[PDB]
Amino acid sequence: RSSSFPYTT
Amino acid sequence: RSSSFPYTT
Amino acid sequence: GAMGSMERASLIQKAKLAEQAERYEDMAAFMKGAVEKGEELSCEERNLLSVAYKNVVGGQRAAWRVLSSIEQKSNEEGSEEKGPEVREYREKVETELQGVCDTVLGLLDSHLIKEAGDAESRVFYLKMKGDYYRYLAEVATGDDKKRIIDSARSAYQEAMDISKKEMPPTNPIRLGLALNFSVFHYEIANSPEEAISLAKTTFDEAMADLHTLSEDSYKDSTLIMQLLRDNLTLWT
Amino acid sequence: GAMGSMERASLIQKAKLAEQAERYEDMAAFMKGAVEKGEELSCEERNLLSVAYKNVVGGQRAAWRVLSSIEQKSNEEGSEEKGPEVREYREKVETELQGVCDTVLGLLDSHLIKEAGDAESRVFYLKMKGDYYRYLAEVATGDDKKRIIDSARSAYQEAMDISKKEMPPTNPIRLGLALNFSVFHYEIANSPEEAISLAKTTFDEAMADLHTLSEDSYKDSTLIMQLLRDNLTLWT
Ligand SMILES: [Ca+2]
Ligand SMILES: [Ca+2]
Ligand SMILES: [Ca+2]
Ligand SMILES: [Ca+2]
Ligand SMILES: [Ca+2]
Ligand SMILES: [Ca+2]
Ligand SMILES: [Ca+2]
Ligand SMILES: [Ca+2]
Ligand SMILES: [Ca+2]
Ligand SMILES: [Ca+2]
Ligand SMILES: [Cl-]
Ligand SMILES: [Cl-]
Repeated sequence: RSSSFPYTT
Repeated sequence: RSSSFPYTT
Repeated sequence: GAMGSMERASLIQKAKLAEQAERYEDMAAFMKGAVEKGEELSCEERNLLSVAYKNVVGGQRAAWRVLSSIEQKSNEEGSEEKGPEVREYREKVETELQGVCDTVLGLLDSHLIKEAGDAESRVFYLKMKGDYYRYLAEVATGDDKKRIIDSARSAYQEAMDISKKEMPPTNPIRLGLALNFSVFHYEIANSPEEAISLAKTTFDEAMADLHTLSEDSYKDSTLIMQLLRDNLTLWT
Repeated sequence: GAMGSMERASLIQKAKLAEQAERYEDMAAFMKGAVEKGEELSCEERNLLSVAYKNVVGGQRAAWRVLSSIEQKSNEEGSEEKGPEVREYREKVETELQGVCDTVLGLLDSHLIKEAGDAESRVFYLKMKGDYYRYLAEVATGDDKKRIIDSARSAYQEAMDISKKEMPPTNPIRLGLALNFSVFHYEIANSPEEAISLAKTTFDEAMADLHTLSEDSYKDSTLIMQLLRDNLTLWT
């Protein structure tokens, strides 16, 4: 569950 | 915003 | 159509996978394929059909309402003219929505309803017919608006008549039918008093029959009864 | 294609409407049409393109992960054989995902990247190239997996090189690029130490430049910096 950008709701 | 059945998330 | 070469059981299996993946357009296409095999649907299969199309049309209805609101604001006084684009795109979404409703109504007419002899199946399909005519009525503005409304009313009424004769007041299909028919009265037919009366009577007759139910059936029925209560609170 | 008869400005207007309606497939189709008019994209238009396709591919990636998990469980010991359906449907979603990635990469190659001369536009498009190769790498298993990975790496690296030369450390495009390249290292390239090092260095160099920014720019940069921190917390 890594965070990337952009992201969705 | 009346409630009906079935419904979505 | 495109699902003609796939086994019925494989279509049902893939509909369940599509649901888990939240791929509701796929789910609906698989269930349409299953219906077109020509065999009657089991209770579980009927629920898969309903869930699939409810999610598809739900996305379209929500989008339509957003665009309709923008369009209506554009036709106010002092609103700057921004060309045909809002109307065009609202019309695009509307046409797609009408296409989905027509697809569902087509499945019901060819030949789900005529083959449905048990109360549970017949009421389920007539409720669906009412619902999808109701969604058509939400976007209707032309000559045929009155006929669309009457088609929804007629389907709901036939379903109500069977359900009252053949099902207990706590049956979830009966409850969901009455809920949705009450919403029809309030939102489509300009009959808020009828909507409230139906919701009240339905709730009260269900309350009086809860004592007959198992714990699991009690949970199923009270969930829908809460929706009746939620509407009554909003409407009164 | 289908958008060839619609004005560029009308396509952009409808992309914004589609976003408001949460109709991301439509939004992406409108933006593809706008790109195919052949003019360069403004900053706002580049963001519309990115948002549209990120939402489309996001739905596909989430679905693919659900189905892949079910498939992997099916190939465990003691798991009952249930036929080809899970694999088939995973493959269907995978092919659709690959199609979207190929569409985006096609737009970038014909001819967004070659026409992009300003650092902000060039880095934006090279980041996008890295991202969509990364999404292809997530589902790749065959001979070409190593080449797909290297294509993502190469695009990210070119973007990094330009961004370091031409943009401040707090630039949101630079920050989002570094964030996503660090995710590439961790999730695709089996290089968790490189991922952590990049995230740390990026965060620290941004922290030191925040003092130069307005309140609004500060908000934009710190939002992405928090994502770097969130990953560092997960990874260490
Ligand atoms: Ca993520
Ligand atoms: Ca509702
Ligand atoms: Ca067969
Ligand atoms: Ca129309
Ligand atoms: Ca009975
Ligand atoms: Ca009254
Ligand atoms: Ca023109
Ligand atoms: Ca494949
Ligand atoms: Ca600069
Ligand atoms: Ca170490
Ligand atoms: Cl349109
Ligand atoms: Cl399939």
